Amino acid sequence: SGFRKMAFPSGKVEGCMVQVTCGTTTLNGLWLDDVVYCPRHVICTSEDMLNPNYEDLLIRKSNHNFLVQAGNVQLRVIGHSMQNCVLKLKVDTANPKTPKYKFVRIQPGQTFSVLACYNGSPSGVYQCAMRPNFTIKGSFLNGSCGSVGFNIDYDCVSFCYMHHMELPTGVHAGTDLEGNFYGPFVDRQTAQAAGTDTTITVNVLAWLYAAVINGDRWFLNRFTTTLNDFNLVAMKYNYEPLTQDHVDILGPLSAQTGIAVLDMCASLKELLQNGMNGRTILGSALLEDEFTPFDVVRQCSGVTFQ
Amino acid sequence: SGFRKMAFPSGKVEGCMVQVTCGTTTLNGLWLDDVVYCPRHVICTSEDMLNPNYEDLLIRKSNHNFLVQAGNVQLRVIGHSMQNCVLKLKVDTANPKTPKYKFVRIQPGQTFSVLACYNGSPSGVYQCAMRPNFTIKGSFLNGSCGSVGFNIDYDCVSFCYMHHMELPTGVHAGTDLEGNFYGPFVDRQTAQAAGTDTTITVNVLAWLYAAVINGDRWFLNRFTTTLNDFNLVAMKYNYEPLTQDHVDILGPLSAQTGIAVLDMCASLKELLQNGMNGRTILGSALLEDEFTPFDVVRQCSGVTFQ
Ligand SMILES: *[C@@](O)(c1nc2ccccc2s1)[C@H](C[C@@H]1CCCNC1=O)NC(=O)[C@@H]1Cc2ccccc2CN1C(=O)[C@@H](NC(=O)C(F)(F)F)C(C)(C)C
Ligand SMILES: *[C@@](O)(c1nc2ccccc2s1)[C@H](C[C@@H]1CCCNC1=O)NC(=O)[C@@H]1Cc2ccccc2CN1C(=O)[C@@H](NC(=O)C(F)(F)F)C(C)(C)C
Ligand code: NA
Ligand code: NA
Repeated sequence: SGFRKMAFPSGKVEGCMVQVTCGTTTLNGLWLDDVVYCPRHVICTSEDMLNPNYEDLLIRKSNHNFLVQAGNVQLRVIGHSMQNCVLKLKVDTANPKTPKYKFVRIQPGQTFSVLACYNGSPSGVYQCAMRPNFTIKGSFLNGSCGSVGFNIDYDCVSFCYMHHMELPTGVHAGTDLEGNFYGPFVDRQTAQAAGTDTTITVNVLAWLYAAVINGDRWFLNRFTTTLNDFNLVAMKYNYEPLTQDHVDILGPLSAQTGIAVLDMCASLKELLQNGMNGRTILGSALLEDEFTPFDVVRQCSGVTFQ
Repeated sequence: SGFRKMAFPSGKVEGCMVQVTCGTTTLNGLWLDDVVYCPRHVICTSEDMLNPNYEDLLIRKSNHNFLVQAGNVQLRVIGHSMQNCVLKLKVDTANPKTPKYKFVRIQPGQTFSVLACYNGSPSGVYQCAMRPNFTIKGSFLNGSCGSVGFNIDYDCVSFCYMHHMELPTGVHAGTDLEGNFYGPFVDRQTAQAAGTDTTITVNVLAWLYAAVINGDRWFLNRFTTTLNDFNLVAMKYNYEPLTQDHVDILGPLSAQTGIAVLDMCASLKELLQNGMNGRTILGSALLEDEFTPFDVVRQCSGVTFQ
């Protein structure tokens, strides 16, 4: 029993973190085989953040201008190139701790773990969702750039996020590991703002199923609803539409609890219209939307990773 | 900016997890140097859980009756002994991944990370507090016994918890790594219940400081209070007394924000008496008490570990 915001074990990623220094800027890089990946604005200086000419800044750098340290060992840079908003620094040593890995571009609504790092050293790990507005609600300080997000499946680390920017509402923006930003954001000091966010309905339903699995059932009512009638209510409360694909993805949780998805939707409708009236669900007084159906299954069935 | 329930990087502990099988029971063990630590009820059978005679059960086991596997490699057991509620299995191979480590008995109110494991394989990591009633609000399924809790300081892993039991309210009980239970609990199938819990006041204050650091300030009022008058209110709402030691431990956060502890206490008093009136603090509609002052400092200052 119990339900926690649980992150993936971080050890496979810890062995890949390095620090990259160029001039006065230091941030984190990801060392896989003989390549270090890091945000390209490691080459920027303070006066020139409004609209950096990255190609012009980089042509004045040579391999020796990049100082890469894995723990206390310097890694010699023997080549460099820019791909979208990342630098690829080729180094003279392949990381002996390189896990089996993939680069993935995740979809809004999916979750991942973040290994927050400073000066190439891990600080902590936590779980995040890719929000519908392509931001993440992270915990990042100065120096955290280049920290990565990831999922683990069996033995394979799927890297999905590299940290670049903090936006005005205290939320965060970054790229996939090919250096393409999630969302409309850019690596310049400009006016950029998160679009209006929405609530991830399929995840709220997954979490209500987690609550039932854990014995927290007070919110189940005797009614049902159609998908269309449910979505008219979801729309009013700034929830995203629920699709038939979402209903089918919730099938395993529906089968485990014996509660049809549309019956759970009827219970969620009443929570949206009436509130919780001072009660909690899984210890929260709000509806939680950063657990996917797969997250709930993993945590309520004990999925491990080699 | 941002504030998340952040766990320690788990890699140093991952390398220590093994599975222990005795008869039909399988659980997790902790492999440090040439010793594997695990809960002693790995030697129990289903019919004999009401009141096991552990000494009598163990005298009928030999080294070969314990099957210890580190990944896919069997570790030969060459000695065994019982210490309180744990078994120490001496093995023929010292763990080459043994970190610098300590065993610590933590105090109520302090936090730690849990590496939840099944069949010796890590599943996820999350942060827990030792509750005043000596339970933890974990997320544990069948097979999780022997999973450990820990803190990391610089390079040293301080192990503080090994998982044994689930109590009726869906909360958890376990031991330090010397096998002494936290709280009055025992490893038998009996009537045991968590005592009434209380809220960890110094942690709530730490979290209110985290909120201010992050720009969430609406709850700050213009008043102050004495320590005694504050504690009369805390008592009514089932908060633990705030001590002068607690006030001093909050000193760094008070200095960083410029808000005297007793002034923050005045703001907390008003939140207890009036509620939040529909507002959130750091994204929560409840007051959070599982961040210590040190946790807040770590997360809002970027402490890393080698
Ligand atoms: C990350 O650690 C980096 N810092 C630097 C410093 C100098 C050069 C390159 C880099 S990367 C840091 C992480 C931030 C820091 C604030 C606290 N929380 C975080 O997540 N990124 C950072 O400061 C980026 C880097 C960058 C790159 C190119 C142009 C401008 C900037 C500034 N920047 C921002 O995040 C800024 N936000 C925006 O401009 C906005 F997204 F449009 F809002 C800001 C510094 C937070 C205002
Ligand atoms: C842990 O994984 C173990 N399972 C077994 C099974 C056979 C032998 C030894 C062990 S250790 C398991 C973790 C639990 C399981 C339920 C779901 N969540 C968890 O955290 N521990 C476990 O089942 C313990 C082990 C034990 C040891 C000696 C006597 C009796 C038991 C049963 N037990 C309990 O946790 C039980 N709780 C209590 O008896 C109570 F604490 F008094 F409430 C119960 C099985 C949850 C009812
Ligand atoms: Na219903
Ligand atoms: Na005040």
